[PDB]
Amino acid sequence: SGFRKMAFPSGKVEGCMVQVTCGTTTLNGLWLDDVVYCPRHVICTSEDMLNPNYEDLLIRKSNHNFLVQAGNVQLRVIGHSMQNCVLKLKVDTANPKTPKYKFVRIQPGQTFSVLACYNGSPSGVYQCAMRPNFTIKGSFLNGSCGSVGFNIDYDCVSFCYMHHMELPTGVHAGTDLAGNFYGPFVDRQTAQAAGTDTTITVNVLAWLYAAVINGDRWFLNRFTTTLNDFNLVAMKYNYEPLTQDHVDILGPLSAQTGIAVLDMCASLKELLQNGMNGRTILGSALLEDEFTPFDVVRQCSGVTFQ
Amino acid sequence: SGFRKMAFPSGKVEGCMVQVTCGTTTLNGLWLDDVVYCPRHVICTSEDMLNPNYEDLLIRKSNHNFLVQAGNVQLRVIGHSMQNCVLKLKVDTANPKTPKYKFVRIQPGQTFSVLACYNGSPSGVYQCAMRPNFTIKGSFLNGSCGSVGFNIDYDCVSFCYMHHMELPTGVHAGTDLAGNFYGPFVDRQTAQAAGTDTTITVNVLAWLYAAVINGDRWFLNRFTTTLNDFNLVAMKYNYEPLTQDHVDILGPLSAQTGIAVLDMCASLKELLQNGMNGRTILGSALLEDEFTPFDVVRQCSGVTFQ
Ligand SMILES: *[C@H](O)[C@H](C[C@@H]1CCNC1=O)NC(=O)[C@H](CC1CC1)NC(=O)[C@@H](NC(=O)OCc1ccccc1)C(C)C
Ligand SMILES: *[C@H](O)[C@H](C[C@@H]1CCNC1=O)NC(=O)[C@H](CC1CC1)NC(=O)[C@@H](NC(=O)OCc1ccccc1)C(C)C
Repeated sequence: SGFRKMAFPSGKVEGCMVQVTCGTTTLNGLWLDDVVYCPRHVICTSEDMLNPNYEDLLIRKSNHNFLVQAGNVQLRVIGHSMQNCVLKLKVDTANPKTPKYKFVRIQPGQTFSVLACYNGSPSGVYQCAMRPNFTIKGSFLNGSCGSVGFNIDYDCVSFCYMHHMELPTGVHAGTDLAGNFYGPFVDRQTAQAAGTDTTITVNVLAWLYAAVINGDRWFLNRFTTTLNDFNLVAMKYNYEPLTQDHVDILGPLSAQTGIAVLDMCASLKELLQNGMNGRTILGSALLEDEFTPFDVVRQCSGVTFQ
Repeated sequence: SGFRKMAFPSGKVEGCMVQVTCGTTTLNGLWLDDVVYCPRHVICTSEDMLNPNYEDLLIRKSNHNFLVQAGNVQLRVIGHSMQNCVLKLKVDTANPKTPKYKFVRIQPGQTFSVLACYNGSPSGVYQCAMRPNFTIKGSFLNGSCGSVGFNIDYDCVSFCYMHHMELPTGVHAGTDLAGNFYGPFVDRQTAQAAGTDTTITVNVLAWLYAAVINGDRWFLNRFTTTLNDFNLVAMKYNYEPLTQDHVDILGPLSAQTGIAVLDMCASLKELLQNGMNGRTILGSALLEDEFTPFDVVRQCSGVTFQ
């Protein structure tokens, strides 16, 4: 028992991190087969930054303008190309540590692990969610761009995130591995705002089930509700709407605890309306929303990875 | 910016995890050089559990009674011995993935990453602290014993924890890698209690500095205090005493933020005495106590590992 913000083991991803340096700029790259993926703004100088044209900046570049370093080994860049906001540096050496992977694009509400890196070296790993406003609440300093987010499926690393930028509420924006930003953000040093966030309701309910599974029951209740009356409460408290597929996805947790989804909704309603009365759930005095239903089942059933 | 419970990258630890099976019992082992370290209660059967004598149980055993599996490769056990609550299984193959490592015994308040494993396969990674009562608030299921806790320091893995058991408040007890438990606990299926826990004051203060560094300032105040008057407040609220060594350890954070340690204590005072008034700090509605001062500097300065 117990419930922790648990990341995926990071070893298959650590073997893919390299350092990419162009001019006066260093960041991280992801080296899969004979391609290094990294944020295209590596080609940017500090004055290019306010409104760059990357197409013009890239055609100005030669393969030798890119220092790609895999620890204390320099990879020779033998080609390059830009796909949306990511650079793809073809190198003459395929990564012998390449795991089974794919590139996936995740949905808001979905979670992933981030392997925060600087100079191609892993600094730490932590669990994130794609917020409904397509930001993530990460921990990223200068140098961290090109660090990636990922999930694992038995042996397969699903890369879903590459870090690009920090917005002024201290939240973070990035792309999938095809270079397309999550949300309306662009890789420009121009004023941009995240927009109002909402709480991921299906994740809160999943975390309440996690709580019951670990014997934390003080919040439940006799009552039930309908999907419609619950969702009218979600409106008031800036919770995202609960769908039937959300209900359907909570079924397994519902079946293991014997608490109907709509009963858990009734408990969430009373928590929303009255607060927690100085109590905690799973060690938090806030309703936690970056655990998906799968996160809860994985952690409470001990799914492993090879 | 931002602040997350960050674990160390788990790659070098994943390369040492194996499965150990003796009789009807499977748990995890740690394979370093030609030795596999695991909980000695692997030699236990469902009736030995209650009051076991491990030195009779081990002399009963032969090398062939131990199935050590490193993925889909069985290691031959060529010798065995018991060091306190750990078995050392001598095998004929040295782990080629052995990192630079060292066995450390940590102090309460210190943090570490846990790589939770089942059947020798990693399930996830998360950050824990050694509580003042020598338990850890982990996330562990049956099968998880032998999973290890660690820190990384440049290239060197400092192993500090191996998991052994769960106590009935849902908290966990284990040993260092020399087999000595943290705390008064014994590897027997008999009634044991964790004892009253306290809050790690120095870590709360360090986390408050993390908050300031990340622009979260609402809790600060005009006031200061003395180490003695503060400690009378810590007394009431079940906070550990704050030492001058603790103040000295917080100096760098004090230096970077410009907030004297005793000024932060005055803020912590007043948070203790009034609560947070419906506000959050670094995304929590509780005062968080498993970030050490080093954790804060590492995460807020981007220290990496090779
Ligand atoms: C790459 O390592 C770095 C990561 C940042 C630095 C600190 N934490 C991070 O996550 N990324 C950048 O420096 C990017 C480069 C631009 C993406 C091309 N820039 C930023 O993250 C800046 N943010 C920014 O310009 O946001 C838009 C904005 C909003 C309001 C006012 C001005 C600009 C950072 C450095 C502020
Ligand atoms: C090893 O895989 C396993 C890990 C446990 C199982 C579930 N969560 C965990 O962390 N450890 C055990 O099964 C150990 C074996 C004994 C150490 C030899 N036993 C336990 O963890 C049990 N705990 C226990 O007996 O605590 C003492 C106690 C307290 C009160 C009443 C009776 C006993 C678990 C299974 C309850």
